Amino acid sequence: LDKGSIELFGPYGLERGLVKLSKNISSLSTSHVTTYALYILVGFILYLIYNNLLLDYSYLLLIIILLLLLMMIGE
Amino acid sequence: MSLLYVLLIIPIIGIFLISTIDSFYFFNVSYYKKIALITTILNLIVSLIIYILFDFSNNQFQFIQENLDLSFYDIYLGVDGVSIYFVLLTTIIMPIALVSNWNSITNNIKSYLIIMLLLETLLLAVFLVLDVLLFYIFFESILPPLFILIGLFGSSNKVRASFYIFLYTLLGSLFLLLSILTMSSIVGTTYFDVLLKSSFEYTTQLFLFFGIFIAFAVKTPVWGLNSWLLRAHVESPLGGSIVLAAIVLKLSLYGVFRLILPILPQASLNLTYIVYAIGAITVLYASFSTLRTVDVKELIAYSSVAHAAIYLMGVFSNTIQGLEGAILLGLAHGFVSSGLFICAGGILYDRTGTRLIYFFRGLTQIMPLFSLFFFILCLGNAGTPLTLNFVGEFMSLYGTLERLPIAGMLASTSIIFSAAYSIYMYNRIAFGGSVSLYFIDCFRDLTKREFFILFTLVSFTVILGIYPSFVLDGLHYNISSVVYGIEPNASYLT
Amino acid sequence: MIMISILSLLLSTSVTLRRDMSILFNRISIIALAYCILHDTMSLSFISKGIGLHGGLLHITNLTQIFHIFIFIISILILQLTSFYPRKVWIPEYSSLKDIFFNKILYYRTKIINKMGEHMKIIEYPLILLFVISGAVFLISTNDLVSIFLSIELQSYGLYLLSTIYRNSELSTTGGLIYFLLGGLSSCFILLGTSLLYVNSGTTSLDGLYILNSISDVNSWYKPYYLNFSLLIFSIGFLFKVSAAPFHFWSPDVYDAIPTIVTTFVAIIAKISIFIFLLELVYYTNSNANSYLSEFSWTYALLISSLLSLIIGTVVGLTQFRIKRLLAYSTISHVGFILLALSVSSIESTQAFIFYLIQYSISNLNAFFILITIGFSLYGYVTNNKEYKSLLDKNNSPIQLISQLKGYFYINPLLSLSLAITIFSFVGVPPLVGFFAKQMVLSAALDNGYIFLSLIAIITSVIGAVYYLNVIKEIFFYSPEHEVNPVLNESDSNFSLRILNEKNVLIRSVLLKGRNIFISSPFSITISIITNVILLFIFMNKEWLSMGTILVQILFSA
Amino acid sequence: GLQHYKIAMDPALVRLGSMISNRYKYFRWTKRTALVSFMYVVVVPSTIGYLAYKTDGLWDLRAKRRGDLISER
Amino acid sequence: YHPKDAVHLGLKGAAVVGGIGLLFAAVRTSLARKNVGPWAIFTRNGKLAATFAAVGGAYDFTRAAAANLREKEDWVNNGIGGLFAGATMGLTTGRIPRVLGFAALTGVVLATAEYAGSGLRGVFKRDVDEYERKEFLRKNRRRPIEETLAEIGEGRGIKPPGYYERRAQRLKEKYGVDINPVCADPDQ
Amino acid sequence: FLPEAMVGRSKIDEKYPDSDYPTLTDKEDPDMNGGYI
Amino acid sequence: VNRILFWTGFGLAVRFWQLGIEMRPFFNRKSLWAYPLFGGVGASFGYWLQSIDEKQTKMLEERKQAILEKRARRAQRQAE
Amino acid sequence: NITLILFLIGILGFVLNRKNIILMLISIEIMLLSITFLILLSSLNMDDIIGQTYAIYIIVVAGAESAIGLGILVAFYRLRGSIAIEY
Ligand SMILES: CCCCCCCCCCCCO[C@@H]1O[C@H](CO)[C@@H](O[C@H]2O[C@H](CO)[C@@H](O)[C@H](O)[C@H]2O)[C@H](O)[C@H]1O
Ligand SMILES: CCCCCCCCCCCCO[C@@H]1O[C@H](CO)[C@@H](O[C@H]2O[C@H](CO)[C@@H](O)[C@H](O)[C@H]2O)[C@H](O)[C@H]1O
Ligand SMILES: CCCCCCCCCCCCO[C@@H]1O[C@H](CO)[C@@H](O[C@H]2O[C@H](CO)[C@@H](O)[C@H](O)[C@H]2O)[C@H](O)[C@H]1O
Ligand SMILES: CCCCCCCCCCCCO[C@@H]1O[C@H](CO)[C@@H](O[C@H]2O[C@H](CO)[C@@H](O)[C@H](O)[C@H]2O)[C@H](O)[C@H]1O
Ligand SMILES: CCCCCCCCCCCCO[C@@H]1O[C@H](CO)[C@@H](O[C@H]2O[C@H](CO)[C@@H](O)[C@H](O)[C@H]2O)[C@H](O)[C@H]1O
Ligand SMILES: CCCCCCCCCCCCO[C@@H]1O[C@H](CO)[C@@H](O[C@H]2O[C@H](CO)[C@@H](O)[C@H](O)[C@H]2O)[C@H](O)[C@H]1O
Repeated sequence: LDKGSIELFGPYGLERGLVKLSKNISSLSTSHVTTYALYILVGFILYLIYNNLLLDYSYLLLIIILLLLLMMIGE
Repeated sequence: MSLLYVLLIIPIIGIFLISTIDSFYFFNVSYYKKIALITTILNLIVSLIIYILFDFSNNQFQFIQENLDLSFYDIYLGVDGVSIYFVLLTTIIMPIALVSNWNSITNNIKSYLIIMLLLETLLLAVFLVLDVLLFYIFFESILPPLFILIGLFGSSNKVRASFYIFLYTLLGSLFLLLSILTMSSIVGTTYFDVLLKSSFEYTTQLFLFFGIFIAFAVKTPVWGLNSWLLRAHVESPLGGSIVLAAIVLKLSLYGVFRLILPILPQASLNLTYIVYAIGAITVLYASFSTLRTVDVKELIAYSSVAHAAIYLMGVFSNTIQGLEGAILLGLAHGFVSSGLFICAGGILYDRTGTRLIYFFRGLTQIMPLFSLFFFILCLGNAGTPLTLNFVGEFMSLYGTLERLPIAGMLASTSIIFSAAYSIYMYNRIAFGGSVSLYFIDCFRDLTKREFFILFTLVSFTVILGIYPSFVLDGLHYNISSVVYGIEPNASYLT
Repeated sequence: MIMISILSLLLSTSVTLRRDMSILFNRISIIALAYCILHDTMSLSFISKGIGLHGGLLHITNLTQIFHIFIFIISILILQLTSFYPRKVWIPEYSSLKDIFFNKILYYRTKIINKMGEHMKIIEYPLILLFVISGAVFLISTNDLVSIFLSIELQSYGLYLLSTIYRNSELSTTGGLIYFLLGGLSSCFILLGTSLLYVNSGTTSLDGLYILNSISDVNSWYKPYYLNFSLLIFSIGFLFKVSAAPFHFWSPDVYDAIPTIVTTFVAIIAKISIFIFLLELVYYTNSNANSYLSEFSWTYALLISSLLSLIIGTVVGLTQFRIKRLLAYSTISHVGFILLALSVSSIESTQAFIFYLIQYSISNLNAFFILITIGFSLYGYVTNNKEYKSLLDKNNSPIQLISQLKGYFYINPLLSLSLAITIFSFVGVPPLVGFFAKQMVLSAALDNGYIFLSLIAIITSVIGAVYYLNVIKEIFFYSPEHEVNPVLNESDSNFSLRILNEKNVLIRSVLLKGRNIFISSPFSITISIITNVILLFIFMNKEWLSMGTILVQILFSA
Repeated sequence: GLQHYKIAMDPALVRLGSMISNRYKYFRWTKRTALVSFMYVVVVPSTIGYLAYKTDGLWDLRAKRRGDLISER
Repeated sequence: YHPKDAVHLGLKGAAVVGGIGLLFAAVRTSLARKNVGPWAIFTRNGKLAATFAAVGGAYDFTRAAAANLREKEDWVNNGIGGLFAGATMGLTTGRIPRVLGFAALTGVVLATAEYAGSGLRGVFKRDVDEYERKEFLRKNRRRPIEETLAEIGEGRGIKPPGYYERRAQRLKEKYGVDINPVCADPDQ
Repeated sequence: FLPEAMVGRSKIDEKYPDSDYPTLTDKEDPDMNGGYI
Repeated sequence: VNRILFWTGFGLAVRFWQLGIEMRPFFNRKSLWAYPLFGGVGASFGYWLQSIDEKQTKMLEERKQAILEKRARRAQRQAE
Repeated sequence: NITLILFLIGILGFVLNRKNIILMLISIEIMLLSITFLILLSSLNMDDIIGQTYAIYIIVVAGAESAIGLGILVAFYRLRGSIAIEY
């Protein structure tokens, strides 16, 4: 427990997960203006969809939380 | 100016003098150390002057200065009989903390002394301020100088240890911030006198409790949550470990008499069974794993967890006896834990350079004076009569039992298991064979510095254990205003 | 006065080609900005939510002038970086009034002071900042759609030019190219939004649009759906310009590629003008009556941006090893707090919004000055580390890696504590000023029902504190990889300094080593004034916070 | 810091301590570790909490004499 | 209340959430660095869209189902749909611990979002004088004794006037024993 | 358009490599202690 | 605290930090005039903050009275 | 309706572009010609001259971005020798 599940379900688990998460997200940043432009339009469409379909706020968080998990997974 | 500001300014003046003497001279580091130690003597001198002039049965804050120049964040400094002894412990401990670590720092000596002189200011403040937002400000200003006290003067695993205490103490303290912010918005201020008048609705108090308790469970710490302490209270320098355990651990003990007992009584009452369950578990699981610890300094750190649980259960008893026993056991742990870090992290680690209990054996044969003080300290940690630790446990356990009888009975297991870890460690190091064969050469016994800081700390534990009324007389009247309840023929008089 | 300054400076720099003449044109740009502060300071003797000027195409507000002066002073502090040489030589023999005023010192100053350094040679650099400042103080005071568009372009175009002005750096020209190409797309969004406003309302005046929204907000043939749809496209462009996630990928790359002198200005000035403009737009587009109009509130994009900026800014920064990329991400996490205070429109949130913007602009400035001063400090140091050898534009960004700051406490202890006090303010640790800013934003959100976002904010504040501590651990927990230059102290190596008098007669000669070379006073004094404000705010908070309480009392008055 | 006295540092015992200090890096979620991690963290404290809930204010010994009852509820 | 067709609503989430993830796979193919073709959106990145469809359909359906089962509408259902969503999230990665971890992380958010109120849209406005509401809760210093007793209850050291006579009744009704304590004094 | 040393994912894998975190399996570590024989 | 006192000290603190950041010696005799200049600027700024404080106090006073008319006059018109 | 289609064309120039930083220059101007064109056709509908003027100032800012954009692209090419994006 002390040197185990307490640290795996806590500081050492959060350390291992977050570092992998952020390495993946920063693998998006490629200094390619062509790819950045697409990302801005993608982020534009999601804003229009969100605030025009009157989607449930919960629907957004599912997407946001589901995205974070895919960045936790590599390859 | 108020006499409570003099406690704050002296360490500030001392930091100035350490940084401006080398400009009047390549000055020696010995003269750096003398200035810092003299300037912690003066705080102790003043603090005893404050204690002579105290009024043991006054329900108004004392030594206050009338400001009448209101701003957004104003320092208000008052002393009360529930906070006076926390201040006195701080000012007695900080000179020993300096003397204990007198030859062991060896480098960055100015920075070391300036951090401790800074720490004494901030920890004095946290007991002296009359707001709960002011309380939070100083309760969390101690965090940057402790990140640097561990990473500059800490042991091998210092980097992870300094991240653990900072980040855990930052996270836990930010749930207390949300609840303080709610109280202020509802009431308009966080000045004590206006909060204690105000009574929050039950549901709000049930949600302010979730927020003040997340913080203090992170800062007790309870068993599930103590992974920062087993790192920080070990990798830290000796002087860091004395402040962290004796003083910093008590910021949440004194913070329950201000933040929970008077302003969230219905929540405290209806949720006590959750506190007691947590407290009972950390009396067991911490006691079980303090047996199997191979690091001597880590064994002392783990002992603090089991002790803190007993005082946490005392402050939630709604009884005058468990409340005073909680302050007494907070003070008792202050002197005794200090001495056992002096033995573990400051004497064996000075001579052997290791903390593994496998290398020690039969140290009585060559250090009889260390053995004598090490045994007395070990018996106070075991809660033995004639020490202040026994009184604090007796009154803490009594109130735990009168409030919820089943958890007090599981808390009283401490009596058995504190004795088992304390004697087993003592027997392994001082007794337990002959002088160990890993000691290639002989080890000198205590120096005159090591003798007199252990002697000073041990003396406080005994004389306060014989005559605890030295501390109980101030507590009785002020503690009598955090109890919640009525009796049928004594209440609502006409 | 900003316009008289640009034209006069333009005429002078137009007839000269001398590059030695740049340090003096930057000094006049500081004196020029001081007259503007004397004029806006005297324009603060009235109460009004606003006075439309110049045919209604501009407005003046108490909040408008305060921000005009704050912009001018933040500009005067960055200008010092190009108006004074980086290092100075000081001897106690030349330190009194009689000496610094009537005596003179002569020595070979070129290699000590970097007289022909790059930042000391561009002649149009003081002028380009003054055209950026002009667009910023126009955006604050715009009362019409066209005026907004023309101001945002004046500010945006000058930022691109500042980012390309180191013409001989492959990095700088790359960054200016990324900034213009992603900035131009942001401008289409701002132009699309305004066009769809006028095409549905027949008006370009903001007050007419505010009244058309005021009359609609009542609990049939012409629903005003366009206002919230137009302003959502409109805010997307302004979200990109302030680098709020999701539109944030450009800032880490542009802020790391351009020279550090330049990233002080570009990474501060555009947020101050964009965020002040948005606040007035949020106040008058509020739906007091819960109707269908508030379901499509454009302010939701700011609430989603703030939520995403809090996460992205604090999570992605964990694995950065480049300091300027680290600081770029730290700014994204700070706009997640600025954006939450803006989204909750309450009296408490606006006062907390005003405080957070000013104090963060002041503190991130100290983080940029400390970095530039540490870069200049290593002139008397050398290193053998193989990784520093391969860095690019080592002159435009001297400090690039967080590992180049290892053991700086050993080189300069108080400069290291200035960088500590500033970084702990970003974390939000009390008693530091940045605590009292996050305290107010959290209290505003909790008081008005944003409990869910507050818990997210305090969680990410723990995560963002991880990469701030990595910087602190690197400066203090280790020993430096930088050693003193051996030649500077060789015993035989000395530079002769001559003390003259008023009629140029020797008073004394002196022998000086590298131990007699220091940081210049403009940089040291500026760092110490801001580090002290962050550390001593709890004793000097009444005038700063009271100004905000009065300012929001008028915006919400009646 | 200070130089300590000479210790026959044991290669065996040093690596045993170096094993313990680094132990947590190798903890895995197996069927065995979940069982212990579930009993100690959930079952035992939940069991204690339940008894603490059901016996709250159940008994008082204060001033109670013969003919009176310890039970308060 | 008015029952809701769970299957219908469940599909709506699958199309709404899955529809967005289909746009994400479109980004993946557009940024593919090889000549992967248009149909790669359904072959190489199809699993990206499927997991969105799986998570969306589980959530809205399971929540709407739990809404019908408990015959109530509250913050609780946004939890149940959340746990069954994170449960489906971890089913893809094939690791048992992630199935529980994602479900805990997923479901705790959705319950917290709802119980705290809808923050990401317009927060509910009580439409009442805030000065009166704040001032009442600041000067509401004393309460009727009966009000406090309901939340905490008489006992546990709260012995309100008359507790003994009531306790007499409570014990007599339960144990069935008349209370008659001993005088403990031989005279009078 | 930026150099690989500055934005490249590689130097993150050199500054924050995946090898920092052990992932031994049931074969090479039954005691979950680090391969300690 | 006293503003003229805090600001005078703030200027003396700014001189000490500047020499510490420069690593130049504090207290050399031929440069001690800096402490009076830094303190005098700290005195002057603070006489300016006292004038700022005085005016802000009048404004916040007026506003709290205006909010006490708006709340009052509305209640007067709701009595019908 | 022509104004919206021509806006899409500029958008779609950003959708299909992995290598042309010149087409990114071009599509920004197609997007500007949509928005100016929409403003103009609504101005004819409402008998307003301010829509005409706002078009004029959009055209003048549009040319200025071309000068700044082609100037910066020249500065980049001088040190690069290629406008290409390796991918
Ligand atoms: C007494 C209880 C104390 C609770 C303290 C607070 C708990 C904090 C909540 C989150 C803690 C992190 O929770 C932890 O998440 C990380 C990922 O980030 C997981 O870490 C790991 O997951 C799986 C194993 O399950 C691995 O294959 C994966 O490589 C790794 O990321 C841990 O399995 C999980 O336990
Ligand atoms: C909010 C910020 C964090 C709060 C905690 C603040 C901690 C502050 C630490 C003290 C200030 C710095 O402390 C500073 O350490 C450096 C170390 O190089 C010392 O500097 C000196 O160190 C040794 C001492 O023998 C000398 O040989 C060396 O030549 C010189 O550099 C300074 O004399 C001391 O003043
Ligand atoms: C409720 C859950 C708990 C709440 C939050 C708790 C968070 C605490 C987790 C902090 C993780 C440790 O943080 C990280 O630790 C590693 C060591 O392990 C440090 O790494 C450091 O120590 C190693 C030791 O070999 C050395 O290489 C070097 O001194 C340095 O890299 C990092 O400087 C620090 O960033
Ligand atoms: C480190 C931070 C130190 C503090 C920095 C900020 C201090 C300066 C804050 C000044 C602004 C608030 O203080 C006050 O505001 C109001 C409204 O804007 C203005 O007040 C002004 O308008 C009124 C109304 O007609 C005039 O009668 C009055 O003579 C004039 O001063 C001034 O600006 C200032 O008197
Ligand atoms: C040190 C802490 C001490 C306090 C905590 C423990 C207190 C324990 C008190 C137990 C006695 C309380 O009061 C006691 O209730 C129990 C309830 O079963 C009764 O016990 C009796 O109950 C039934 C009738 O219902 C009898 O047939 C049976 O023979 C017996 O078990 C006693 O007649 C009564 O005297
Ligand atoms: C809820 C919020 C709180 C939880 C947030 C957790 C975030 C933790 C972020 C950790 C950042 C990196 O922290 C640390 O970085 C150092 C960089 O050398 C590395 O530390 C490493 O050092 C040496 C090499 O020097 C390694 O052999 C060793 O395995 C490890 O300690 C690891 O990568 C990581 O332990």
